[PDB]
Amino acid sequence: LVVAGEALESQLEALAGAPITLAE
Amino acid sequence: RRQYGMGGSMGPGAGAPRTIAETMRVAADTRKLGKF
Amino acid sequence: MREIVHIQGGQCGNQIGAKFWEVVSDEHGIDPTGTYHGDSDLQLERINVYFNEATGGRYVPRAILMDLEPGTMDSVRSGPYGQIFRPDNFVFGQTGAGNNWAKGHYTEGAELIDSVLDVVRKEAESCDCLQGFQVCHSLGGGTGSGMGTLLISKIREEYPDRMMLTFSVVPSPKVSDTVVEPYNATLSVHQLVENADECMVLDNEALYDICFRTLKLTTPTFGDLNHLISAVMSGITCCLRFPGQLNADLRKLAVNLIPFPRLHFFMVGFTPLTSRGSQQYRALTVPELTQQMWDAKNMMCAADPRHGRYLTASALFRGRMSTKEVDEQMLNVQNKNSSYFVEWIPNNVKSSVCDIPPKGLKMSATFIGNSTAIQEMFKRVSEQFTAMFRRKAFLHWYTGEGMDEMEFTEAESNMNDLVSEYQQYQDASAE
Amino acid sequence: AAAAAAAAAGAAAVAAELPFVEQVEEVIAEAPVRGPPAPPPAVAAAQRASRL
Amino acid sequence: MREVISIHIGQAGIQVGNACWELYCLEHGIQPDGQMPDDAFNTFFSETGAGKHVPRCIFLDLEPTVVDEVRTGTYRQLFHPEQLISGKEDAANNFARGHYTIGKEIVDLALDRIRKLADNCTGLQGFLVFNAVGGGTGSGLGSLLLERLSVDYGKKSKLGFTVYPSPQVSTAVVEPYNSVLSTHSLLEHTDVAVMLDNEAIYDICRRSLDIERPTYTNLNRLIAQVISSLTASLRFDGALNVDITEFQTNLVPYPRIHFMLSSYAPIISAEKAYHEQLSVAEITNAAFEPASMMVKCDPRHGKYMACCLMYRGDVVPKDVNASVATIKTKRTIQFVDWCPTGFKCGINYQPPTVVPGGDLAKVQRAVCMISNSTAIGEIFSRLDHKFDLMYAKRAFVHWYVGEGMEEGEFSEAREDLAALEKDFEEVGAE
Ligand SMILES: Nc1nc2c(ncn2[C@@H]2O[C@H](COP(=O)(O)OP(=O)(O)OP(=O)(O)O)[C@@H](O)[C@H]2O)c(=O)[nH]1
Ligand SMILES: Nc1nc2c(ncn2[C@@H]2O[C@H](COP(=O)(O)OP(=O)(O)O)[C@@H](O)[C@H]2O)c(=O)[nH]1
Repeated sequence: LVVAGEALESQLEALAGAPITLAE
Repeated sequence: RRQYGMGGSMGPGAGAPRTIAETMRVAADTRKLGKF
Repeated sequence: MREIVHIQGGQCGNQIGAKFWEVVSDEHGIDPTGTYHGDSDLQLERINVYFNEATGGRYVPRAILMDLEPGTMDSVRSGPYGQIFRPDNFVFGQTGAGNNWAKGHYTEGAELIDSVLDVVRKEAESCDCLQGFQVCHSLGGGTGSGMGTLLISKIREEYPDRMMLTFSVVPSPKVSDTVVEPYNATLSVHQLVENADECMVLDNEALYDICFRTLKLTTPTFGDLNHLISAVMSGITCCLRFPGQLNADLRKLAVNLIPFPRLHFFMVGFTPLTSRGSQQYRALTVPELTQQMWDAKNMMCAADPRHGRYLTASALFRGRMSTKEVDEQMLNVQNKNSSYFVEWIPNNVKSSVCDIPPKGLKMSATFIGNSTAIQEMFKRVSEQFTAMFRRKAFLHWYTGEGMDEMEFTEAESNMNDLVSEYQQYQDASAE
Repeated sequence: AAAAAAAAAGAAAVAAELPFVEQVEEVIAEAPVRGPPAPPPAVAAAQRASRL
Repeated sequence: MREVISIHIGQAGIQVGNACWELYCLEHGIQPDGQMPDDAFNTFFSETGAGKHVPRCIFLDLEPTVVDEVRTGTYRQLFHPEQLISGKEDAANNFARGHYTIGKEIVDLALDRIRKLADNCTGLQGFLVFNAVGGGTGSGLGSLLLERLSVDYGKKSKLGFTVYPSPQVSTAVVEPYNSVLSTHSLLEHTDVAVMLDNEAIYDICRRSLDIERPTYTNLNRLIAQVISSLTASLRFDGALNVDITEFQTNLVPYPRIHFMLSSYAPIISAEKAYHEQLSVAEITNAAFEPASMMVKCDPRHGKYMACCLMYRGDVVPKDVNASVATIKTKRTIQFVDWCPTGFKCGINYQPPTVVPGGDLAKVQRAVCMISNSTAIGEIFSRLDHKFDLMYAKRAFVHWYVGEGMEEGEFSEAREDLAALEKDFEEVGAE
C-alpha cells in the first residue's frame, strides 16, 4: 500500500551518461 | 550530450542550496518531516 | 449578552469546573437549587453570560460535562452544586480512557464527540451573541486531554471567529502523577497551539507551593487548588459580567496579550492571597496587590518569570480603586524590572478595572502573564517525552488505538518550535 | 541601441552569476490578499525620506 | 439657532459625555428627569411637547455595558432611548474590528440617528466628537463616523476632542498602533482636534487638586469643564463673543496644523480657594504654565502659533489685554515670527458652574486656553517610535490583518505621521 516518489534526477543522470562513440 | 550533462549539473546545482514567527512557520513542515 | 459556553473535560476538568460553577453561583447569588438569592441587581444584570433561564426562577449553567467513565460525574452530580447542571449536558461513555490520549481522541471519544457537539450546538444556538467557549481540563490525562483537544478542534472548525479559552493543568515538574503525562502533554500542546486562541497553564506543584507558602495551608486537598483555579477563572471574565471603570472582554485581553498567534500560552495568578495569620497585618491596597501580583511565587505556573522576560502582562483588578494608582503601579513595576520586560514593546501592561470585586475582598486582581519563562516548562516536557520516546515506552497503547508514530513526532516538533519561538523573542533585540 | 546591447550583456552576466533566479509568472486565486513584500527597515526609511 | 451635535464614541467618549451632560444640565438648570422648573439650552437641548429637554447627543458604542450604565443611571429619563446605541461585540482595542467589520451596521444606524437629530436643528454650528484615540471603538468607529460625516454633511465644523496615549504610562499595548491609525484617519477629517493626555490630567489632579488618587471620573470632570468653557460663548452672551466657526479662522494657521493643546485655570480645591487673588493676570500665567497643560508636552520645546483664550466670569477687556501683553513680553513663552498677534481673547459673563461632589472650587474667573503650537509634534514623535518599534517585529499585526487591514495601511498611517512631523518642523521654521 505504499505510494513512492521516483526522482527524475536519475533520468537526468542517465541522459548525461551516454556511450556515443561509433554507435552514435 | 554536453547540453544534457549541463542540465544534469544544473539540477543538483540548484538542489544543493521578515519576522521570526514567519521565518519559523515557513519551515515547520520541513522540521517535522526531517525530525520524523 | 456576550455568552460563554463552559466545557469540562476529564476528571480534573470536571472537578475544577464544578468548583468553578460553585464559585460563580456564589458570586451571582444562586443557591444550589437554581433560584436567585443575591438581593443584588448587578448580579442578575448579566447572569445570562453563564446561565440560562429555566421554567421557574431556576438558572442552569451553560456547561457541558464530558467523560468516558461515570464515577467522576456521579460525584460531581452528587456534590454540593451538582443539581444546577442540566442532566442532558452530562455526555459520557462507559469505558474510560486509561489515561490514554489516543483512546480519548480517536477510539472512545470519537463516538461520544458527536453527542458532545450536538449539546454544544444546542447550547450555543440559544445564545443571543456568543463570546466563545472555555474548556477546563488537564494535560497529561487520557479522557481529559484527548476529548478536550478533539472538541476544541471541532469547535474551531465550526466557529472560527468565536473566542476559545482553555484552562489546562499542565503536569507538574518535580512529581508526576501519571506515567504517560509527557506523551499526553506533548500531544495536547500540539492541538492547543494550533486550535485554542487563548490558553492558561496551571501546575499542581506550583499550586501546592503557593498555598503552603502564601496561603500556608497544612493539608490542601484538590478542592483548595480548584478553588484557586476557579478564582482565576472567574476573575478572567468578571469584566463581561460586571460593569467596569475600564472594562476588557476576552477578545480585548487576547489582542493586548498575544503579540504573535502561536504565543498564546499564559501563566496566571490571583491576588491578594493572604494567610489567615497575616490577614490583619497586611494592608489591602493597590501597591500591595501589585507587589504580590508580580512575585514569582504568586505565579500558578511552575516556570518562574525571573528566568524569562515578560512579553506582555494583563492585570484585571476588581474593586473601587484609582486608575491612576493602578497605572502608576504597573509603570513603576515595568521601570523597576525593565530587565524582565521585553524591550521592543514600549508598554507591557494591559490594565483592566472592574467595579465589582469578588465577595469578601474589597480589592482583588487576577494576573495573566505572557512571558518567555514557559520555555523551560516546554523544555522539561521535551526532556521527558524524548527520554521515553527513545525506548518507545508505553507507546504501543497509542499505537494500538490507531495512531501513527509520526503524530507524536509532529506534536513534539511543534512544541519544540514553540520553545525556540519563546527563546528567540526572549533574546530578540530592538533594531 | 549599443547601450541597450551593453545592458543586455550585463543582464546575461548577472544571470550567469545567479543561475535561474525565480520570477513569479502570475497569480491564480491567492486566497488571502497578499501585499508587496516589506522592504528592509533602512530601505523603508529611505523611501519615507523620499516621500517627505 | 446655534445647535451643535455631540457624539460620544467608545467607553472614554461615553464616560466624558456623562460628565459633560451632567455639567450642561447643572448649568442650564435642567433636572436629570429631562425638564426644568431665554432659550439658552437650544445649543445642546431641544424641548419637546411635554416641555422635556432632550440633549442633541448620540452615545455610540459596540459594547453594551457602558451604554447600559447610562440606561440604568440617573440620566435614564433624559437621553433618548434610541440615541443610546449599543453594539453586541466590543472592538477589543482593534482598529480593524471597530472600523471594518463590526462597526459598519452600527455606524449606519449612527448616521441614521444623526440625520434625525440634524433635521431637528434650524442651524448647525457643527459636531463635537468625543472619543478615545487608543482603542478600537474610539479609533476605528470614530474614524469611520468622521469619514461618513465629512462625506455627507459637508461643511459642518467637526471638533474632535481626542484622548491620546500618555507618554510612559498606558493601559493598552496596541495603543500606539490604533493611535497612529486614528491619527492618520482624523488628520484629514476633523477640523480642530484637541489633544488630551491622562498622565497630564493625573499630574494636574495630583498637584493642583492635591488628589493623590485621581480617577476617570475626576479626569472626565476636568474635560467636561474644559468643553463647557469652550462652548460657553454659544449659550451665554459676553464681551468679545466667540464662535465655533471662528475657532478655525482664529486658530488653524494651516489645515494640517489643527491639533490643539488645552489648559484650564484655575484648578483649585475648596480648601485652597479664596486664599489667593486669582486675578486675570495670575490665572492667565497659570494657564500658560507647562503644568496646567492637559497634554504631557513641554510648550517651551516648540513655539506657539495661536492661542485662543476663553474667559468665564468677572473678566474685563483691560484685564485680558494686560495679561496677554505681559505674556507676549514674557521671554519664556515664544511665538512664531509669522504670527505677530497669535491671540484670540473671548470673554463670557457666565462663571463656570461647579458640579456638586466635585473637587473644583467656585471661582469667579476661569480661563480655557486652547493653543495651536508646534511643540505638539513632540508627543507625535513619541508615538511615531512607539509605533515603529513594534512595527519592526509586526507585533499584534495579525490581529489587525484578520479583520480586513493590510501592512500597507499601517505603513501609510506611519508615513502620514512622519509627514506631519515634517510639517510641524517647517511651520515652526521661518
Ligand atoms: N480620560 C479618560 N480616558 C478614558 C476613560 N475611559 C477610558 N479611557 C481611555 O480609553 C481607552 C480605551 O477606550 P475604548 O476604546 O472606548 O474601550 P472600549 O469601550 O472597550 O472599546 P474598545 O477597547 O475599542 O474595544 C483606554 O486606553 C483609556 O485610557 C475615562 O473615563 N477618562
Ligand atoms: N487541580 C486539580 N487537579 C486534578 C484533580 N484531579 C486530578 N487532577 C490532575 O489532573 C491530571 C490529569 O488527570 P485527568 O486528566 O483528570 O485523568 P483522566 O480523567 O483519566 O483523563 C493529574 O495529573 C492530576 O494531578 C483535581 O481535583 N484538582
